[PDB]
Amino acid sequence: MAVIADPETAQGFRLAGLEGYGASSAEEAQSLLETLVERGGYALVAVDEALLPDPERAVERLMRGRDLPVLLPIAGLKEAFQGHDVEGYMRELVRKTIGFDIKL
Amino acid sequence: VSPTRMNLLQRRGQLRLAQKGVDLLKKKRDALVAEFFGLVREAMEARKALDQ
Amino acid sequence: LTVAEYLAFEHDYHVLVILTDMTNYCEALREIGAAREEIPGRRGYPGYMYTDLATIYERAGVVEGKKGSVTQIPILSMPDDDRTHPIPDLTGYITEGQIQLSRELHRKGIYPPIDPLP
Repeated sequence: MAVIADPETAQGFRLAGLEGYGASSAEEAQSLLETLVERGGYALVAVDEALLPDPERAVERLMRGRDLPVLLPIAGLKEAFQGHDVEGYMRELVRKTIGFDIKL
Repeated sequence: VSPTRMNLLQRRGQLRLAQKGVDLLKKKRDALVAEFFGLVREAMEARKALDQ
Repeated sequence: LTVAEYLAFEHDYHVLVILTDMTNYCEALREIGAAREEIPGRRGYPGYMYTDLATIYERAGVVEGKKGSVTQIPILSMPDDDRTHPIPDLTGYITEGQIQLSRELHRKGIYPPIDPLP
């Protein structure tokens, strides 16, 4: 398994055992993600929310041929310390899944 | 289909089967939504646990 | 069929008989049937049409002690590709089988378009 995030937490994940990579822009993160995808092996990739809000949009055609790989968005270093409310993610996901967007 | 009484009865049977299938599929969809509305809550809880 | 039977059973020939369209024969029969106010069948055809067709089809076959034979290959057109029309129904109730052509196989370029299931 691997992760693309800020360089400080990337080496922490490498200490934890994940092939972490440091990045600060969307283009390099997407290019390295699609570099990791093409080869068979680990199917789990974690990306910070500051690099790729929609991980499926980058490999949308490779995902159409195989839905097996798992891509998980995650909070960054600065995002974690400032914090947020996770209800917006649910509010977006319900629109993504059933379209009616409404969830009280 | 040639017009006969037997064909008319067969077509009406097909219509009844289609209506029953629709009524069953609606119940299946309701059960799926009932499971979905709890799975989304579990995902919401896990998401905020992962934050801490 | 008189000529065919004579040739088969008097000079030992092997005869093959082809009838182009029995639908026209049924229409010509229906004209006289409707002119004489006979009781109709299922679609205006006369009620004795089964007997009239039986006197035509049943003249083929082989005869014990003779070497001749008569074989019949009638050709008829189902009007709306319909197998339940009176003419194909009364024909299939008399003859010893049928070969049914398929339009779906014809539209795909397949020749001959013989449908094996019916």
